[PDB]
Amino acid sequence: QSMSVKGRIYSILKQIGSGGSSKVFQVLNEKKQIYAIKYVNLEEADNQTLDSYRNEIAYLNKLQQHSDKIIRLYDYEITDQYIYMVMECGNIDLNSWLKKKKSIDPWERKSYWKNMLEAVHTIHQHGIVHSDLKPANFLIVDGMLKLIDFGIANQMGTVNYMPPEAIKDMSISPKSDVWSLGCILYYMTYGKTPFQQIINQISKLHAIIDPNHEIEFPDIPEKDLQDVLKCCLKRDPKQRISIPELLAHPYVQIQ
Ligand SMILES: Cn1cc(-c2c[nH]c(=O)c(N)c2)cn1
Repeated sequence: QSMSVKGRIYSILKQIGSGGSSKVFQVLNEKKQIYAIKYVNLEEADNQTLDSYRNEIAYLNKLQQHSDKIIRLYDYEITDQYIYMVMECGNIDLNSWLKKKKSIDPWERKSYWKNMLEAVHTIHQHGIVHSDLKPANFLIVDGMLKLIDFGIANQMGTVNYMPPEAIKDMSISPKSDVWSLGCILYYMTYGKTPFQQIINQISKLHAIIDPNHEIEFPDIPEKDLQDVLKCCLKRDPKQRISIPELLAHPYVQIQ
């Protein structure tokens, strides 16, 4: 019902999420202000697992100064036992917002799409590739989208956003993140994932790999959006659109 971080006393409002070792809480400070505290319990965590959390914190602290589209981290407490991260509190996650919403206004969709490329572009500049991108790594705060996960540590489980190169890499580049964002935008346009209809997961993996499989892009009034979707969802990483290219596309730029 209460926890301390760097002397500061935060009273727990509710629990948002959990990822086994982790637990996220909606808390309030002394002045009734809202924050979200991530709690990690290192008691049973391994040497490799600890450096993944040590790495994610470092980047999440550095990269905060490089984009308003990356989740704010106000403070943190690290000991051998736990990790207390005091971050900004969002309205709702993108996955929950999309699963709820029936309609998606073109002006909102385009705005969110710009927020994502800005975050994803920031991380790529510091040599980070997320790889596992899903609407859950995004969070609506002050009507603006923000990146919570850098895909470094363990996230607090849909196969609908997997890049083809990843499935074929069983025997990862920035183009892997383009495919995944392409799938989040497609689902923001057509209401469903590109391979969301393929019930069997073994077969769903067969589809993403197979080039003789044609992905559907129904005729939309937003001409540029359909071209964005056709460029992001190119199976060959070499022939796929880049993040600096998407940022200079007519979809993002033309008003
Ligand atoms: C890195 N990380 C940020 C969060 C988080 C921060 N703020 C929130 O509002 C939320 N739902 C989640 C969880 N993990």
